[PDB]
Amino acid sequence: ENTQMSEAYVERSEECSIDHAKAYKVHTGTVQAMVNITYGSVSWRSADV
Amino acid sequence: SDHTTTCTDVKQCRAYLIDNKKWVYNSGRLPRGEGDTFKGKLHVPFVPVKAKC
Repeated sequence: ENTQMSEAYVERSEECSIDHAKAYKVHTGTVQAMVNITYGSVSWRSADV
Repeated sequence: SDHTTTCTDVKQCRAYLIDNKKWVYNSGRLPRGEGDTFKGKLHVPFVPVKAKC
């Protein structure tokens, strides 16, 4: 004539802040590049476009 | 203190012990206490860290 309770419960692990699978949804976005420009008698100048 | 019990045999009476000066981690292999047991926290020493192997 006795009773043992013994409940259980699932929670996030402590290593979930260092490796996890992020789940993203992708739409169309911007396109960038980088160019190297020289013309005539000047040196190469580069910029992000 | 004391309380000499007026019964005969030692096999027909259970005994317990209430120590509350210190506190223990709530294991799954220990019996739960009486009422509201508080949520007081201890830090975990060796946490994961991202290093170079």
